[PDB]
Amino acid sequence: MLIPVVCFTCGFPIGTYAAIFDKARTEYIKTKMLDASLQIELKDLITALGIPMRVCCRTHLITTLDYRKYY
Amino acid sequence: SSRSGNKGIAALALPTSDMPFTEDGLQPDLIVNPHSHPSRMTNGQMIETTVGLANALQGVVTDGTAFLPINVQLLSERLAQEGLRFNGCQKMFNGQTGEYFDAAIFIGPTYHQRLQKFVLDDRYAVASYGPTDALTGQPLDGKRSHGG
Amino acid sequence: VGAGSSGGIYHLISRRYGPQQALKMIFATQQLALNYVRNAGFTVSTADMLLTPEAHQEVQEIINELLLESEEINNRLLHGDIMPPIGLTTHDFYEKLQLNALKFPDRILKPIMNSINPETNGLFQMVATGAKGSNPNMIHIMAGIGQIEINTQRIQPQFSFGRTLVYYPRFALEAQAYGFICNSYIAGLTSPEFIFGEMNGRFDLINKALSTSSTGYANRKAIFGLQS
Amino acid sequence: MKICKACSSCMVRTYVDGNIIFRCSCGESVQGDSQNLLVSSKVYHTGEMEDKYKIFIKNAPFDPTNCQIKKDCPNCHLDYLTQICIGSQKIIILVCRCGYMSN
Amino acid sequence: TIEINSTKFSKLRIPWYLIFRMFGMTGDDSIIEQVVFDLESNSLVNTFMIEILEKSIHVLDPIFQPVQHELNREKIIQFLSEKVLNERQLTILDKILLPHMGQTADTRVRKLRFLGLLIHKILLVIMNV
Amino acid sequence: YGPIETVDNEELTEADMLSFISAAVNSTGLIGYNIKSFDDLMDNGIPQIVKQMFNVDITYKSVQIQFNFTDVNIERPQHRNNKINLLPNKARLCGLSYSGPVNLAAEVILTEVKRASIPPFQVSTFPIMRGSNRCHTHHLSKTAKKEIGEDPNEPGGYFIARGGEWVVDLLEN
Amino acid sequence: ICVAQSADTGEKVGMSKQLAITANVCTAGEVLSLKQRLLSDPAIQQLADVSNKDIVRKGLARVFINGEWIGCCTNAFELAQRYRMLRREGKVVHPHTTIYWDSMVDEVEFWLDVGRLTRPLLIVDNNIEKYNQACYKAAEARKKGDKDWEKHKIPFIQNTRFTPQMAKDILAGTLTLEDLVAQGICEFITPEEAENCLVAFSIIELRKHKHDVTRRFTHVDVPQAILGLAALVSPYANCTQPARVTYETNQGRQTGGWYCFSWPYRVDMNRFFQFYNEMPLVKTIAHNYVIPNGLNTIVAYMIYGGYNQEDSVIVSQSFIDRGGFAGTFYREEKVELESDIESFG
Amino acid sequence: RSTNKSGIVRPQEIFSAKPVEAEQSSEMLLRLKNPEVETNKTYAQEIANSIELITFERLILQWHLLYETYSSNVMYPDFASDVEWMTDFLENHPLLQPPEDIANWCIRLELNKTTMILKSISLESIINSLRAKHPNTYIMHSVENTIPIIIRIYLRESAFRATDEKIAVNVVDKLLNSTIRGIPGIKNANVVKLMRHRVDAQGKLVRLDNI
DNA sequence: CGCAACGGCGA
DNA sequence: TTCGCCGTTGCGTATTTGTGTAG
RNA sequence: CUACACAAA
Ligand SMILES: [Zn+2]
Ligand SMILES: [Zn+2]
Ligand SMILES: [Zn+2]
Repeated sequence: MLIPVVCFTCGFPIGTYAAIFDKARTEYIKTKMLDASLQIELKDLITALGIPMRVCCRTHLITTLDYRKYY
Repeated sequence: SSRSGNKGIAALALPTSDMPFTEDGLQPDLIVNPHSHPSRMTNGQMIETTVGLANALQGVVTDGTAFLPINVQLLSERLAQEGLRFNGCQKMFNGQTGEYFDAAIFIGPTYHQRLQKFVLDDRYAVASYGPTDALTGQPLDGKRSHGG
Repeated sequence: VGAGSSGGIYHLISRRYGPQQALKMIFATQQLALNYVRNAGFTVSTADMLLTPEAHQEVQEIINELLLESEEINNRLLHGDIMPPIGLTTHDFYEKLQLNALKFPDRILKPIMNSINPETNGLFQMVATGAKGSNPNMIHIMAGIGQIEINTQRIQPQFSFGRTLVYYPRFALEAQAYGFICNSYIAGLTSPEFIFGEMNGRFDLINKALSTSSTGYANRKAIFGLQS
Repeated sequence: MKICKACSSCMVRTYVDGNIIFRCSCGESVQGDSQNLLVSSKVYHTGEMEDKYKIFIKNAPFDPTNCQIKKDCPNCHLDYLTQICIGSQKIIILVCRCGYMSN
Repeated sequence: TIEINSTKFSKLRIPWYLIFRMFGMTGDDSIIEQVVFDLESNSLVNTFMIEILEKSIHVLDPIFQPVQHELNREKIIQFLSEKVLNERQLTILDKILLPHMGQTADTRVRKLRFLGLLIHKILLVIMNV
Repeated sequence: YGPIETVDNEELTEADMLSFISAAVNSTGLIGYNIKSFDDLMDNGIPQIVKQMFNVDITYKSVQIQFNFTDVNIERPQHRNNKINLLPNKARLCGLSYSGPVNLAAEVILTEVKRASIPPFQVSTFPIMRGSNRCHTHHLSKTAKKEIGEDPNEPGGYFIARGGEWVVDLLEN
Repeated sequence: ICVAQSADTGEKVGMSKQLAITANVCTAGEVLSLKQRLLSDPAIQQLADVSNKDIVRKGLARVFINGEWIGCCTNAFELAQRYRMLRREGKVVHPHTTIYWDSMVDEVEFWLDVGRLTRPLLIVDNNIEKYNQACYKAAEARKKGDKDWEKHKIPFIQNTRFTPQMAKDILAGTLTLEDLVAQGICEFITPEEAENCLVAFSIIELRKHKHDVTRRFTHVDVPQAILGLAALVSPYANCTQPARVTYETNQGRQTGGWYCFSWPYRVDMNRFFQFYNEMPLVKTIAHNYVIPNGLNTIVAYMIYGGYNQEDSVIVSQSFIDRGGFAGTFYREEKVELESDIESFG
Repeated sequence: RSTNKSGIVRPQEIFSAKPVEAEQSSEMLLRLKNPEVETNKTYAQEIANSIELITFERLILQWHLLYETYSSNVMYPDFASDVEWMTDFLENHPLLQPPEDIANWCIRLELNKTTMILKSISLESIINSLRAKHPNTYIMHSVENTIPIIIRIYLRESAFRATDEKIAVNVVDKLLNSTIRGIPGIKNANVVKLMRHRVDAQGKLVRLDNI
C-alpha cells in the first residue's frame, strides 16, 4: 500500500527516503510539465536522495503504487 | 506467472546468501529456467526485461503496449548506452560457493504476478476415517466434505 | 541421455544391470550436469534471438523472393495461365501453388546461424542439444513466421464474400491477405498478422480441448473390449 | 410454365398417350406441341459467373472494399480498374465505374 | 414448406403457395412471380427457380391433400383451422406471420412480397451462388 | 470539411493513436454500455413494457374485464428500520437484495361501465445495477462513496441480490 | 471481440468472448424517426408503387430498416452514401445507426436495434473525385495530341483528419470522442457495416499507401483496438506467441492484488488482498484503466541447481519475507438463526 | 493431413468394424505384372488411366430427355438440324434397324470431345458399352470423324413394365451411371513410386527404389 | 449432437 | 413375401481436483 | 443430494 520499508530484492532501506521521494517527485514532475509524467527521468532525484544505482532499489522506489493515491 | 503467460510454481526458496549475485550485487527475486522460453516463444517477457533494465537505471516507466513500434536492436543499444552490456547479461557469482559463472547471466526486472492458486488451499490429506455416504457406504467427496 | 531415447546410455544400463541401476545412473549423471552448470552457467537473453543487420537484410531478401514468386503466380492467374490438373479446380490449384511458393527455404537458417555463436547462444544450445525447442521455433523467433496454415490451407475468406479480414480488400491477391506473416516474433507482428496467428493458436487450443474427449471415449471403449 | 387460361394455375404434363396433354386441376387443357416436348435436361458447366453475379459485377466499381489494379480503362481512361476473382475457376474481371466490363 | 413456430402452430409445414393463397392473390402465376420477381424473364436463374417452384407446387403433401389444388381461400383457411372462424384464423395468422411487417389487414400483400423474397433468397442459396 | 491534401499528419506517430484509444475508452467508460442499457431500461423500456403490452381486454363467461396501468415509477432501494434508504454495503452485509421499489397505478374498465381508478401503489421491487440512475451511489464523489463503505474506483455494473454480487451476462443472440 | 482473450484449457476454449477495448454495445435508436425520414425521401420509392417486375427491370434496390422492407431506391450505393454522410453530420441520422449496403443483392439495410457491437474508426478521406477529373483532363489532352499529358494528372492523396494536435487535446482532456464524431473525424462501425469498410490496420499502413490509388481505405484503425483489457496487460504481445497471450488473459485475471479498494467493509470469501502492488516498469495502456496487480521482481534467466526445471521457479526467501506477494486471505462464516428455536450462546 | 482421414475417422472405421461402403479413405495399392515392366512410368500411367472408373456422365456435355419418337415423325424444333446425321446413321448401319416397337421417349446427349480425347475413349467404345449394358434401348449416334457428337437413346418398349416420366427419368439416371471404362469403385488411380526388396542372382537383398 | 436398434408399414 | 425406410426412441460423448450459488 | 457458475492440471 506504500513504498516498501526495504527493497524487496536486496533489503536496502528505500523506505527511509520513500516519503521525500514521493513529494519531491510530485514537485519535480510539476515543474517538468499521466503517461508523459511517467517518462520523466528520476535518476538525478533518486541519486540526490542517496539511493545507489541499483536496478532493484530504483525499480521498487519508482514503481510501487501508493494506496493513498488510489483510495 | 509473468505477463507473457509463463506459469510457474515456487519450488525452492533460498536465503539471501544462497542466491546468485551480479558483480555489482544485484540478485534475483525469482530464478526462471531458460528452457521455459524456446518452445513457448514468450519473447515479450524477454524484451520487457531488456527494456526494464534500462528503465530502472533511467528511473522511467515506459509503454510496452502491443503493436507499438519495437526495435530490439535499439533497445539493446539503449542498454549499452545505460552502461550495461548490449545484452542485459552480467557477470554473476554463485551465492553458495562464491564462484563466478563462466557465462554472463541475463538478469533484470520482469513484472510477475502471483496467481491465486494457494498450495495451502489445494493440499489435502485424509486419514482412514470420516464421513461416509449413507447409500454406498463410501467416503464423501473431497476436501469440502471432510473426506474423500 | 535424453528421456525416451531408445538405445541411449540409460537404456543400455538398464539392459545390462537393471532398471534400478539405470534410475540411479540418471540421478548421478543429472547431478554431474547440474554441478557442472553451477560453475559454467547457462542463460538465454534477448540478444540471443536478435539478427545482425546483415542477417536481417538477408532474411528480408529471402522473404522478398518468396513474395516475388507468389506475385508471379498471381500474375499468371491474371492472364488466365493457371491451368489446373484434372480433379483440381483453378482455385484449389492456385491455393496449392501459393502454399508451395510461400514455404520458407531451408537456407533461411543461414542468416540465423550467421548471427548466432553456437558456443555461447543459450537459445541455440537448447534447440540443438534437444533440451527444448526446435528449428521452427528459432525461425519463428528470429527470421519470420511465414505462412499460417489452418487444416493444411491458407486463411479462408471468412469475413465477407472474398474477404479474409476487414483490413484486406475483396479478392485480394497478395500473400499477406491469406495469412502470410513476413515478420518474426522478435520484430513484432502487425495487427492482421497477429489476428492470423491468433486464429492459428486458437485452432491449436481447440484441437487440444476436443481431442481429449474423443480419445477418452475411444480409450474407454477399447479398454472394455480388451480388458478380459 | 404453362399457366391455365381459366383459373391461372400450373398445368401438369400428362404425356398420355402419344402426345402431350396439359391437364389442369380445373380440367382445362391446351395440349401444345413442339417446344413442350423437352421433358427434362441438364447442362454441365455451361453458363455461369456473369449470370449469377450480374448485380455484384455491376456494383463492383462502387464497392470500396473491392480490389483495384493499376491499369488503364480503355473506354474511360482511368488508371485503375476494379478486379474481381469470382468462382472456383477464378475468373478475373476488370470493371470500371464508367461501364467498362472487360470479360 | 413454410412452418410457423408460434404457440398454436407448430410442426405443421403448410405449403408456401397455400399460405400465399390464404392471404389473397389467388393467381398461381402471381404466386410464382412473388418468388421470381419476373415471370417472363430469361437467364438460367429464373428458369431454375421456376422449375423448383413447379415441383414444389406439384407434390402431394401428406397432410394438405384436400386443399392442395383448391383455389378458394375459404376451404384452405377452414382446413387450417381444423388442423390447428375464417376471419378468426386469418386474423390470428397475421399476428404470428411476420409481425415486423405489420399486424393489420392492410399489410398482407407486402407480407407476401417479403415471404417471396425470403423464398427467393433460400433458393438462391440452393443455386450455390 | 476542408481538403485532404492539406492535412498535416506526417508527424502522427503510433503512440499518438493510443490517444484515440483513450478517447474511445473514456467516452464509453469501459463499463458504460450496460449501465446505460439499464438506465434506458428503467427510464423508457419498463414504462414501455407496462403502459404497452399490458392493456388487457378479455371477455369471460358473459363478463368482460379491462384494466391498464397508466403510471410506473421505480425508486432507489429502500429498507425497513420509516423507509430508510438501503445502501449497497448494507445490502451486501445484511444479505438483502438491492432492489428498488416499483410503483404502479391502474384503472379498471368493465363493460354498463364502471370507471374505477386505483391509486399508485408498490407492486414489487426491481433489482438495481450498481452505478445506475436509481443507485444510491449514482451521483456521488469518491469520498462520498468512501464514507458509505463503497469502492470509489469501481464503476458498478453489477447487482446485489441476497448479499452476493451478480453480473447479468451479455448473452449472444 | 478480443482475438486473444479465451480459456486456454477445457471445453470453455473460445466459449466466453470478451469485448475489445474500444468495442461498445448499441442501445435501441429512433427507428421511427429514420423510417419517417426514409419514407419521405424522394429517392426511395414506396412498396405499394413499385412491383416485383419493376425491381428487376429497372434494377431497383430494396431498402430495409431494422429488417423491415420499406421500399426501393434507384441506386443502392448513392442512398447508402448519402445517409452515411448524413450520419457523419450527425443531426438528422444518429451516429450509432448502421447503414449497410449489400453489393451482391443490391440492398440497403438500416439497423438501429439494441445489441449491435460498435467501435469508433477514424475516417479516411481521399481526393478520388479530383483524381478522376485530372485523369479525364489528361485523356482529353492525349486525344488533342498534347505531348505533355502527364502534367494534367494529379497524385492521389488519402489520409485521415486526425492530427497530433487532436491527440494532445485528447490526452489533455479538452477533446473527447463525441467531439471527434461530431467533427466527422471518426464514426462508429458495426460488424455488418464493417463489411463495407476497407480499413488500414495502422496509421503506418495508411501512410504507406498514401498515394496508392489501388488501396483506397475507408477507415484507418488503431492496432491496439483488436485486443481486450486483459490482453493489453501483456507487454509486447505482438512479439509473443498469441496462444501465450491467451494464457496471459487467463492468468492476468487470477493475479493477486488489491481485489477491492473497500475490502475492510466487505465480508468476502476466498478473497486475497495482496499488500504491495507495483506499476510495471514496462507498462501498457491497460494500466491506465485498471490497477496493476503484481511486482517488478528481478528475474535471472539461468540454471541454478535444476530446481526451476519444467516450470518451477526458485524464489528468494528474503523477497518472500519482505512482503513480496504477501497478503491476507479472507474467509467468511455466515450461520443463520432459522427461527426462535435457535440462539447464539 | 487431408479422403477423410481427419480426427478419429480412420481409427473409428477400424475399431467399429465399419463396412466397406462406410469408409471415407479407401485405397488400394496395385502392382503391375511382369516385374520387368513395372519400371516404366509411362506404362504404369497408361494402366492407371485404363483402370480408373469412367461413367457415362463424365463424357456428357449436356443431355435432353425428349418425348419425341423416331420412325424408320414429330421432332423437337430446337434439335431440328439433327436429321442430317440421323439419316447418315440410318444409312451407315443397315443391320441396326429402328425398333418396330420403339417408345415415345428420347435422350439427346451432347458428348464432350475434349474429355473423350483426354481419356482416350472412342465413340464406338461408348456405344458398345451402352448397347451391351442396356438392351432395351436403341442407341443412335452421329459421326465421330468430324460439330459435336450427338447420341440419341430411345427406350424400346420394355422399360415400362409410376408414370412414364418417372420411368424415363430413372432410365436417364441408369444411363448416366453406366460405366464406360474402368473397374467400379475406383474414383482415382495415380502412379506411385514404390520401395521394394528383391533377391538377385548373387543372393544379395537389394532395395529397389524404381518400382 | 451423433449412433444404433426397432418395428411397423410401405415395397 | 422379404426387405428398405423412417420416425422414434433410447444410449453415449477424458479424468481427477477445488471454490462458490441456489432449491 | 440436484442444478448452475467460476477455476486447475
Ligand atoms: Zn535493492
Ligand atoms: Zn385451370
Ligand atoms: Zn472507365
